[PDB]
Amino acid sequence: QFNPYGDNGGTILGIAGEDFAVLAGDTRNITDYSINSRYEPKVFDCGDNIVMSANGFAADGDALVKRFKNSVKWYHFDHNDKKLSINSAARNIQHLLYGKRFFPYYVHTIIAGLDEDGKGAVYSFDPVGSYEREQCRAGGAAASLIMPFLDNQVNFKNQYEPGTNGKVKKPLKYLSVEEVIKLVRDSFTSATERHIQVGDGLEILIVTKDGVRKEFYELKRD
Amino acid sequence: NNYDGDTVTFSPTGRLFQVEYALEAIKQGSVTVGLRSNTHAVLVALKRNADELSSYQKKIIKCDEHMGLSLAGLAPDARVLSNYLRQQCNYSSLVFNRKLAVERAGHLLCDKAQKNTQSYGGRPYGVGLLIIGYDKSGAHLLEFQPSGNVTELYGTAIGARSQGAKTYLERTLDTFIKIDGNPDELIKAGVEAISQSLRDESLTVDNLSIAIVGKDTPFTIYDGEAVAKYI
Amino acid sequence: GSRRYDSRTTIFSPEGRLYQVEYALESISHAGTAIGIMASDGIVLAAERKVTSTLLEQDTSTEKLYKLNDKIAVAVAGLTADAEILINTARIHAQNYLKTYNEDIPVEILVRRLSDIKQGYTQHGGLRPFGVSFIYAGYDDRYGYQLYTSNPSGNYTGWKAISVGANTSAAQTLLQMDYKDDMKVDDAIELALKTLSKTTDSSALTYDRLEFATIRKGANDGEVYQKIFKPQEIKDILVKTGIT
Amino acid sequence: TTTLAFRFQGGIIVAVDSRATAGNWVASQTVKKVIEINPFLLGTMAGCAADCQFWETWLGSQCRLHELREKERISVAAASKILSNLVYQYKGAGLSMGTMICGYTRKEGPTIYYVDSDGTRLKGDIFCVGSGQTFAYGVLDSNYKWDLSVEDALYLGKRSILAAAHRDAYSGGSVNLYHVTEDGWIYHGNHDVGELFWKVKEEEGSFNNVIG
Amino acid sequence: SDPSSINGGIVVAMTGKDCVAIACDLRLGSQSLGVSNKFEKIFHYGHVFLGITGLATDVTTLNEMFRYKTNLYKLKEERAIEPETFTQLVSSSLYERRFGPYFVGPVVAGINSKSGKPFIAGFDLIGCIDEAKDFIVSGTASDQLFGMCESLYEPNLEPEDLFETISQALLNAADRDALSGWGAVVYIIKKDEVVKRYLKMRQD
Amino acid sequence: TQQPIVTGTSVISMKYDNGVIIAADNLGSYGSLLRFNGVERLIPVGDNTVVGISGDISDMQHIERLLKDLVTENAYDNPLADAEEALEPSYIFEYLATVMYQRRSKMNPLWNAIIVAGVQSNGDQFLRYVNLLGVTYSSPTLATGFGAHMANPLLRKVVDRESDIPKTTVQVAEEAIVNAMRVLYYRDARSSRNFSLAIIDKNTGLTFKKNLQVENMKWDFAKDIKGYGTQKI
Amino acid sequence: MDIILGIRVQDSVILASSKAVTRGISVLKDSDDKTRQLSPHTLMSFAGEAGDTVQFAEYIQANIQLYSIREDYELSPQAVSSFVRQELAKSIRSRRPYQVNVLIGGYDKKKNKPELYQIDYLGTKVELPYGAHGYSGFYTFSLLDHHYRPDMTTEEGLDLLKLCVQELEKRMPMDFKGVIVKIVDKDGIRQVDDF
Amino acid sequence: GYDRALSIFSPDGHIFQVEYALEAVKRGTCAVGVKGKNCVVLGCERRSTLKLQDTRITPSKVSKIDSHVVLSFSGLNADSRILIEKARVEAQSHRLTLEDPVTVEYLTRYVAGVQQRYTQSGGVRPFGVSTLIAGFDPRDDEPKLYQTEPSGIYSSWSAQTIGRNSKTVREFLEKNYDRKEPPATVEECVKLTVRSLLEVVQTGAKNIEITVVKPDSDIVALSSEEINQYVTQIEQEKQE
Amino acid sequence: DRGVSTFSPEGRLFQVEYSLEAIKLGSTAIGIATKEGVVLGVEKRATSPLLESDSIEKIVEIDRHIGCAMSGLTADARSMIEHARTAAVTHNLYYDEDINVESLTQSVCDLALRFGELMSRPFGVALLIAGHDADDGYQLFHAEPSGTFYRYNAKAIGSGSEGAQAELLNEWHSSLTLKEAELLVLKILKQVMEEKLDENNAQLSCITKQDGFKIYDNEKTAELIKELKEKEAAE
Ligand SMILES: [Mg+2]
Ligand SMILES: [Mg+2]
Ligand SMILES: [Mg+2]
Repeated sequence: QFNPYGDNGGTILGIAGEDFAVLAGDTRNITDYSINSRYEPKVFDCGDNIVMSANGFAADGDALVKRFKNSVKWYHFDHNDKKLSINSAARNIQHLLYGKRFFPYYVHTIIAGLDEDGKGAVYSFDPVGSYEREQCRAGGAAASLIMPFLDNQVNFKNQYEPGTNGKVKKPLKYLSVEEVIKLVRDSFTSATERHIQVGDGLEILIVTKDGVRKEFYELKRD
Repeated sequence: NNYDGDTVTFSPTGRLFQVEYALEAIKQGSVTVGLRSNTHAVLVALKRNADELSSYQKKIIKCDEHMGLSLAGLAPDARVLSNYLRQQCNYSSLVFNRKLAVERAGHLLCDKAQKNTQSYGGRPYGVGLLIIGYDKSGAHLLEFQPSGNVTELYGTAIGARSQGAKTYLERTLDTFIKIDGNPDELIKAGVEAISQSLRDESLTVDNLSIAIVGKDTPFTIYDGEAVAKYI
Repeated sequence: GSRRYDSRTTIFSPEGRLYQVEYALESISHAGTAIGIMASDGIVLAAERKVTSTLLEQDTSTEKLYKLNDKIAVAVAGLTADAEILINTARIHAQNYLKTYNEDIPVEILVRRLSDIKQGYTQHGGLRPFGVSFIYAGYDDRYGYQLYTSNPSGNYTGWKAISVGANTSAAQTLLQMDYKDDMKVDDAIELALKTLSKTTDSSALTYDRLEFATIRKGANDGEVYQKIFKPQEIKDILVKTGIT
Repeated sequence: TTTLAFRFQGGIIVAVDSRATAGNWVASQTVKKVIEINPFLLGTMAGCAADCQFWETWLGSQCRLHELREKERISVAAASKILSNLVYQYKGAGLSMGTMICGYTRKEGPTIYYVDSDGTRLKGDIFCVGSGQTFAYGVLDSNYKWDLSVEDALYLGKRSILAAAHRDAYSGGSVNLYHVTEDGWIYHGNHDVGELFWKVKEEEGSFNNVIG
Repeated sequence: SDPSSINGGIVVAMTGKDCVAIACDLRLGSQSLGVSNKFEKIFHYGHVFLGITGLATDVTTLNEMFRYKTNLYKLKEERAIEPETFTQLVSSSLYERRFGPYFVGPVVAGINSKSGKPFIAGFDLIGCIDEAKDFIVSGTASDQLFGMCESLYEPNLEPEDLFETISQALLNAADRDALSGWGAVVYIIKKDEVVKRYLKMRQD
Repeated sequence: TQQPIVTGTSVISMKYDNGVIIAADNLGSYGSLLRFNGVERLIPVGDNTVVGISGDISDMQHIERLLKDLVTENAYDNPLADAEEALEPSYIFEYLATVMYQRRSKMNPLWNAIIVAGVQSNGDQFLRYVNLLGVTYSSPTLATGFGAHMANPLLRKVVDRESDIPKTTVQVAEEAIVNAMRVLYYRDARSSRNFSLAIIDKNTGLTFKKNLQVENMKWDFAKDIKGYGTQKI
Repeated sequence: MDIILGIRVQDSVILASSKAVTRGISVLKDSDDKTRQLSPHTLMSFAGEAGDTVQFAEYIQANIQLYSIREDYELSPQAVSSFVRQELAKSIRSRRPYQVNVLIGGYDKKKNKPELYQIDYLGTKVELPYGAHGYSGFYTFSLLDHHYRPDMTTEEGLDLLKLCVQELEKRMPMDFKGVIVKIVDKDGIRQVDDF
Repeated sequence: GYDRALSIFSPDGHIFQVEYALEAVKRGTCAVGVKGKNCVVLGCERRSTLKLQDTRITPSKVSKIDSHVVLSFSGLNADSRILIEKARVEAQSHRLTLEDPVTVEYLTRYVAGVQQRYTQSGGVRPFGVSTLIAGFDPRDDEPKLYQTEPSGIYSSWSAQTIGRNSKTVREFLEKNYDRKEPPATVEECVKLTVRSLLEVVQTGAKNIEITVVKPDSDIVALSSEEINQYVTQIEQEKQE
Repeated sequence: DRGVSTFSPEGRLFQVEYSLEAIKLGSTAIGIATKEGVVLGVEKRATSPLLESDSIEKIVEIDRHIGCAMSGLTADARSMIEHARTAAVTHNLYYDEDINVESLTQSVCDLALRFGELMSRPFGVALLIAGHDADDGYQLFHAEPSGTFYRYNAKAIGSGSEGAQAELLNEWHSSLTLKEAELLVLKILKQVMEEKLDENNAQLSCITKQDGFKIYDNEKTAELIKELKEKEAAE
């Protein structure tokens, strides 16, 4: 019997800063125990200061990104080159996903950018279109390895102030882009050690008011 | 006369009057100019207002990053045809990862307009279009008539009093074709061309509409104070 | 194209009349006269066949009176072929209702249905209307004995006595003169035949030029019987009423 | 998941947990399970999150069109039925929804309709839906009165979700409270269950089984 | 689960000398549960009789369908339908649902009004006609009826003798079927008189 | 939904400094039966592209006809059909990838794994993969089926990353490809000795080699192997 | 839904229907009215699959109300029951059938007779002196077979109905949370608010 | 399908098919609507050119759309049935989905919408019908009276008349109807309605129909004798 | 006869030009755009005193940030309004935002030329669409049955339009307050109306960023009429 779905592995991570946002993802593409590509970009600049990644089944992921990029193009045509806000893009993607509610895009989608107040924004989707604005979200193969670490090191969960013994929480101080990138790199380095589908390379897209910037880092190739 | 009741009827001399009447709507429309060099292609359009309280009707429509047109005649028909061009440009990019050639875009517009001239119930399009673009064979300028006739040109003009601008471009042919790597001078030539079609009125800041596409220039439209530089 | 040849059958005149309906009514005015008379103990349907021949097989012939079901019958004035199209549709409607509710269709519901079909041809479709006027004679347990008429417009009305076809003006005046509310079927039979005898364009009214029917509760006890008269039976009732 | 809604003297209380799971894996602790259909109407999320989000947002659009056309606030009865009739069209296709459509109008008063993906539409005073519904019902049933104050009713809804969040493995994270009045709903904050549990334990004396 | 044995019931028809007989039980059930003891399975359209066994909703539906069709037949033909003609109508109507059939076992019985010849016929759920000279059986106790009819039946029985034969065939067949019984009716049909008799039987 | 009947095995390919190489054997298997021995599975499109196809052969022949029709269609009303507006490898790939994904979305796939190898107008190497699911990816080396498991490891030893491409000559690349085809012949039960090889170079254009054979095979060591453990004779 | 009972006495029809609505694990409601008034002298109770029950009942109600307005006339209970049967008989061969069983209790004003019709989701119609759907009949019919008389008063019918409900409450495993009882007679439909 | 544009603009900006539909309304028997303080009365003319009519079964001029709303009309009788059927179906559809009966304005808006649709749809002619729609909104005691016409425009009226000689009876209503003090009782409202028809009708015998609609679905049609008593009292006051 | 989609020898669509004549017979509607808001006003023009004038609905809400006034065959406007409302709500559903006033207007105007032998004829009504969005601020558009829409600082449509437009030519400036615009609409409506202007035969409305679209009460308008009378008597 024909199975229309597949699993191309991969792991992605989106973090929203105070005035920036990052969307990172490994560059490895796989089927079963084989490597298809050590560098196959998974995070895309979709225009209007929006970055996107649809992780899971790569054919559905490419189709969804392609359709959304197209939606941005037609938004400009239809609405006098108006900039598509991150919240408007999120609602639009819900409809793209839910349109195939009974034959879903087998992907976990994350987008990142800035909201209309210039603050960092990340949105997370399930395969059928349910979405939420989030501060921190890992997706894909090693999401279960990364998110607990992020709860601890970004939101300071289970961390209290020394001497108080659990009475006073560690205060949630804002992180810089350099600080966030360290956590992203350490997240993927750790994931690469313990997850076989994670490795080869790490590509990070950083979004600020100045635009979209890229950073690339090598990961272990075993 | 007896043969102008619909588009499905030839006259005894082999004319299609409904198509000719559709052509007449273009002549009533406001003047717009098109011209190109080897690096850039320019559209200049005189926008028309209803009165002093009203806005000036937009004349130029973007079809893709590398293509767009200006209109003269029925504006809703231009919207239908430009929408079709947007879709065809888009189909080419999505399916073939290929920017639609300007010449092929002209062929598609011809065929779409033709179907409305041979069938009962329909009507011809009542608008003329000047399509500019930059593709793999350089800069291009097309003139579309709702008869279906599409023509590739160095320069042209359509609308009321377009004959003055067309004669000017016919004189200046050898000069403006050589304006390579200088967008401002090519626009100047277009603004000077469209000036040969003005009577009583002159080019003001909300009157003038300019578009340009070229080698390292996406199709962009200039309106308002962005064209004061050229007035 | 095709527009050139379109008569536009469903348009108003400047006076707000439907051309085709009016012209169809003009056609019906030349059809043989049909009369319906409602009495307390039944209904009479009488109708004149149009200028016949001696070689016409009368006993197997039917052009005026039709059975829709066991309780409802119609008299036709106009194009017979048009009438049979509508009659068959009415017969099906009656059976659809009987299947759905397990009860015989009330007379008015059948009449309204046919009248709505006629109406449709005057408002949409661009087709000519049916050149038919019906007299409906029927019985149900709600209103008892009922007479209706419908015409090409799809308008229908209820009557105690009514005529359609030729010389309706003269016929209606004669009916209006001699009709009374406490009248019985046997009296109504006589009135119908007398009215036709006076309004006819023929020299004399004979059995071979008539179709006749009665709907009576003269069916043994609590039920209704339809009687489509035979040629000999029409001849007898003509002698009985003293017309021949 | 644990969601509840109950009618009382001061309107409606809506209380939900915040946890979303995929098997044993806790996908989120910050899920919004109350859908703000419009300023006057609320809907709860249970079943498929997308089905609830999508169709209750769509419902808001239908309610907006209604009041534009009819120049009058839509009734909770009519709003709930638009949703139930819609999901009934899809019956058999695989939608999964368990929601409470909550509102407060002039003609109806405070009204709650349980709407469900197999076509069910029930009007009622107290509803509880989700994997932790039984735990919440226990606290609700034993403490509910029509003449509760807004303050006590808000606490009751908060305490009932806490009861579920403690015992039900698939409920937790935080508690979201809403109070629905005739002039619209009022949000009463997000309450971390971790902090709330200890606070309630101390102040109330409950959960003596748990060491703190 | 099997649609033809949810409700239960039986019909049997026989020929005699210048007569025919058709009989049925009165039971309707929901498997083990007895629901009605007045569910007659024999209908008539003029002088043509139709018995129908099987799924009760289809029995009712088909009766309404053949009433519909025979009523229109009469209006157009200006005469009542005959047994032979009606048999073809039943077969046609059943086969038109070949891939979504009515779960029934019809039986036709009657005397041709012109020839005076007795006529019976049976069908399967999709229209195959069984035109037997002797007898036709249908229902959840059809095996039992075949056994009774095959031994009790003899040709050219007079009306009052045929009544006893068909009554005893039905009764004893029904008493060996859990889903049949709860009363019985027998029609004795002659060219211009029809008698209908309700039988006394055990109510278990 | 179907099942493949007549099938073709591995297609292998890699990039080198001035272009790309692609290869595939000439067998059409019918299950375990090596039915058809003269099947060309490398199909050139113009002078800049070669499409290598594995999987169902009936679907391959259909795709072959689509590509043939694509060339015809591109030439229509196109004065620059043999110049600036000629078909690019990227155009051909995107078209196929669109078709493959559309077909899988109708639950009626073209049961294939395809590699499009070519050189673009600007001289850039093109090498990308697409299969029956519409899944696409690019890499310095690409291979389908068994080739993915056995050829890629060998080819990746020559070009392990992007920076190795300019250092790799056509002689070294072809040598690596030919060795890989020998290894597949040793180890793939649905392979044949006969194969085709195509080179698309930005300078020398398209070189299409037919009727190649696997040679320099090692078998002599088999004579010493006796029994399955204890046998001495 | 669960238990729906019906009994036709001398001058009225009495319908009893359970109040419980259970969604798997929990009893969500204990005051549910499983009935719709189709016309002033015709009542229909229903039980079956969730959603389909109310959808079907309200659809029938709308149709009968439409007929009543169009003709300015109330259809007989027999006519209504035939309409309902056809809808269910149509439904059983649909893409997704209505899984709904109904009892139709009506007072015929023409004949001055109460009438009770039992129709299951297949479109199986029977007129009965008393009826039920599901397992309700298994517990109650032996009592009804014993005590029922055609000349019973409404009060005697209610007493026999109480005995039936008591037997159900004793031997049925499910808690159906009591029954709502409604009476249909010449004066229309009314609910017995203490049962 | 037949797609011909029958309703089109003329050089002077008129749609003649819609205007000719109004001429059909002008020919129709007179209908009048008057709303009191706590009721609405619909009066209708019956032309006495047709006697030997069976009044039991003949289609009545006032039709119930629901238990709380009624519709009367002037123009083509057959056309009106199609509008009445649609309105009745929509009334039940509204109850089914909104769980509340239609408001009089909603029902009017629907019927008017159907009429408009038939003025710019291909292959159809406009309805030769104007309607008066009257009743009370659910749980409301404010009287409602609306009018529609072939073009599809509709509006609310304190009192209105349509059909033949409606110019005359509107003249009467405009001078006799006071807005500050509408007919305070059923009697006064019926009297004013019968008076308005007597300006046009001929004999006050079987030529006048009267239907009274009160709040909470209280609708009743007056009989010949009841109306005859109004006719008698009006002329006896007039002899002065 | 002749096609519904036929061109005249001058290059104009007969049916579109004829529908424009129907609009000239319509009651007057006026719009004035300011930096504080856009005002919309209409002549009700009741055909009889027994007609309850508050049931005349010629000013209509499309969304909270967009209003609309009509002139001509007003029955034709209902499907246009329905479409506009649906388009406004649908865009909010798809994009979680307000739709641009121009985009809404363009969507309405797309219906206009969808006639032939689709609907059988053009619309016989013109619309003044007024609204606010964050990108282009307060806007007023004139939507015609030709499918063309012009943006206006001020515009009058209907029977008294050319006299009103000449008046708007003289009176409008870029510094008008909302109050000044309200009085100006009332002044010009009073000038072109047959009957004497009051709160029952004329209606005002406005759209502001803060409060959105609002139809004015008859009591509120009556005060503005009294304020108008006094300031005209002031010189
Ligand atoms: Mg490894
Ligand atoms: Mg037995
Ligand atoms: Mg037993």
